[PDB]
Amino acid sequence: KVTLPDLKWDFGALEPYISGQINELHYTKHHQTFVNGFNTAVDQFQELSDLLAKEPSPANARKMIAIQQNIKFHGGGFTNHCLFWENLAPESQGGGEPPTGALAKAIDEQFGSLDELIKLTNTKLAGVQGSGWAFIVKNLSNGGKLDVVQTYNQDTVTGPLVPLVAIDAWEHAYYLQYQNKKADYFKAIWNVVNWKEASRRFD
Amino acid sequence: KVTLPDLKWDFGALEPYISGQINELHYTKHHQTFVNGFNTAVDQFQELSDLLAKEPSPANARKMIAIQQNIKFHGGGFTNHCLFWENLAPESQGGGEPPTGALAKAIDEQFGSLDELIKLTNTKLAGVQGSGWAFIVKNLSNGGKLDVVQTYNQDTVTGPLVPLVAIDAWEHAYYLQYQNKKADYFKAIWNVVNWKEASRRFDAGK
Amino acid sequence: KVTLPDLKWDFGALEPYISGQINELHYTKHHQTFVNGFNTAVDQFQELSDLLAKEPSPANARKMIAIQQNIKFHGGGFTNHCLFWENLAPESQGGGEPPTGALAKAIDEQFGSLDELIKLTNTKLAGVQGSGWAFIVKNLSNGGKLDVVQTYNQDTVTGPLVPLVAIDAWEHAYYLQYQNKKADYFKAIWNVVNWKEASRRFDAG
Amino acid sequence: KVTLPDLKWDFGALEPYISGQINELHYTKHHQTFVNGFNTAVDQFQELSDLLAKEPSPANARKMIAIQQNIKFHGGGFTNHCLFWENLAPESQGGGEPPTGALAKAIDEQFGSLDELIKLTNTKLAGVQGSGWAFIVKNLSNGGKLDVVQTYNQDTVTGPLVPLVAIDAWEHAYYLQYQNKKADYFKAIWNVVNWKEASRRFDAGKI
Ligand SMILES: [Mn+2]
Ligand SMILES: [Mn+2]
Ligand SMILES: [Mn+2]
Ligand SMILES: [Mn+2]
Repeated sequence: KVTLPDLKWDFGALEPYISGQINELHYTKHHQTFVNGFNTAVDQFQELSDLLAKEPSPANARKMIAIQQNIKFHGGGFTNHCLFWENLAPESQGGGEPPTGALAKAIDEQFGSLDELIKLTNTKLAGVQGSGWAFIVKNLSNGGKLDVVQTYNQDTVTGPLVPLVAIDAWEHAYYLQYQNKKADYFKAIWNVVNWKEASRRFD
Repeated sequence: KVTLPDLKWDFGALEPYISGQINELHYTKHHQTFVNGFNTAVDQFQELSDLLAKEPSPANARKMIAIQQNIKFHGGGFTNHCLFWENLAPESQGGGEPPTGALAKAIDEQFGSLDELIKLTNTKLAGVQGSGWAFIVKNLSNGGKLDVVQTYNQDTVTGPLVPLVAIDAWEHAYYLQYQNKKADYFKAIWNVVNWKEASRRFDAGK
Repeated sequence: KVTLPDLKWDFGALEPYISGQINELHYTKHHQTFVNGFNTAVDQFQELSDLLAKEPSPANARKMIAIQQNIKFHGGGFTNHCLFWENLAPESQGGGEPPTGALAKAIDEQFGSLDELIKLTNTKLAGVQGSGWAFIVKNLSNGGKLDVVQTYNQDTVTGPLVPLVAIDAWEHAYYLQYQNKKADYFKAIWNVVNWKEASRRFDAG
Repeated sequence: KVTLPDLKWDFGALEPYISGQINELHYTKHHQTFVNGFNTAVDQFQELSDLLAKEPSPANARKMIAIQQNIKFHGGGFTNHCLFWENLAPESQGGGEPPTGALAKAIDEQFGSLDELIKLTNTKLAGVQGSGWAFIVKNLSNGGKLDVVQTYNQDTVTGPLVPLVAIDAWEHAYYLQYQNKKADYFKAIWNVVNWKEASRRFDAGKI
């Protein structure tokens, strides 16, 4: 049974970049809905699993196939929002302060500067043509190299792709404050990105 | 724990339309690989389910998201092939004979002939731009109306769409015999399609 | 060069079901963005097509492939929003009024009633796990039968699937008013659905 | 108008790793079908582009949307197979020989050896659940780093992802010889992979 994570900060602590009103809806409604949905999907799985254990028919297997989609969507929503709240911080807690050490060295070697990496990430975020996410990741299969990937809907990065920074590009992440001006939101969010958490995930 | 279904015919019973060589590989290698993969994926999800119970973190949830792709692909392969073997028959068991009853009535009402429906399905099969399936389905949500749908890979039709005829368009279903001439296989398979089974599925709504 | 269509009503004409603030953004910002994007994508096709004619290399073919996504997305945005505005109307213009004729008869035959069809469509809209659309369509390949289909992003219905009603399930279509309660928006929109335009599409299809 | 490229080797030159029967069908039937399809899709799109120029309706835009799927699939099939033939060579033409220069340096930096890069690529290939490809790529957006990506069907790597080695995982690429034993084919193909072409692509930063 999963639960909404505690937040490290108050709803309004990321203003003016992300409003408190968005945070409260995003956290208490959207995220909570993925929590509930994920729990329901795993219960339904459990039941189907027992059922198939005693009656391993094609019909029952098809029934499981049906639930897989909800496990993926709600699991993805749950995990992605947990990641998101953890890589956000108010400036008083280090939000927007550039990373140090190994991550900073890697960013410098690959992208030239933090500014370049961020510019690339915002171009990726703008390029999500639908609902989705952008992730700065460490690829453990190619020598631990940084990349920026896009996912759609609540798809997430798994296995050898370690998420370092997750940025939400669903319209509900910004619409009440920015409406259609999503570029302004993509630009503004970096002032409250927690690069300390990014460095921790990198380690 | 699922297993390969019993076949209603021997591997060579669909000759010359589908070779015995193909049927033997298709059943004993491909379908068996789906059976194994589905069993493994389901077991792994049980394991991760307990792990998530003990420690309901985003990391463990992430792992479950990883396993669902395998449950979907292998589950889909298992179930789709089961449907497939059940809607094929040799001519001695009614393969290639036209459907009966309400299904035939539906086909006449919607397509005007069985030939129109088969032509539509073959066009759908040719249109699968990859590995996939075509299904003739009964749509339970729109008053039980017949339609033809494509899926890719091992995706299947679920919910309100009841598969009546599954046709496999993965290359392994025909390559040894027809090679690149997939149109010839799509054309030839209708001689061994079991419309008796299709009628049954139509009438049952499952 | 495609352009925004003229709306048959002012932005605030669908209240209280759809805010005028929403319609104004949805039309002037979002849809316009699809118009501009589609024009850009078609011109880029022209350019790459000449490029490919002069040098039909794998590299240039690879560029062609690259533009296809924008063609699909912006083309879809343009088309879908045109359909959308055309099947909405204020109640004063017959919004929410039930369909007549052949469409009405087919609906009764297939779904039992207009209410059952609307419920099915709302279930499909709720089922869009992401941004997307639902369409009520006439299927020309199976004898002209009605169906409800979902699409994601700006994917649309083509070929034998004639769109009769399109409903937008992207958050920008409802968020400023309904926020997370998308089900309330899905339920409310039918009060301004133009079923006469649906009937005309059905007969012409 | 695209055309079937010239091969740099005879159909039976990659035996016993890939049969002559396979290469002949793969080239003269499958790839040719992509050539024909891509030319036809491009023609049809030009036609609809003209019609749209005179009649900019949502209906015509819907027809355009329908065509672009064919442009994607056939364009992909065409490009992916051109890549494929160019990164294959018989052993006497240097197939199976390790890459040199900048590519070799990058490979040893990120993977330690060609060994592990090939192992990674084989796991990716086995992981294609349907028809598709694996590509060893140079990512131009992250400082030029190597990676291995999967695509399904005739999807291809575009933009910052530059294909260095393309391996075909469609069943027609191996079934006549290996049937269901796809891992045997993925293992065997490396004996006739042309790393000199891969190095040329890495150095050039494009195909
Ligand atoms: Mn969100
Ligand atoms: Mn099969
Ligand atoms: Mn919209
Ligand atoms: Mn191929």
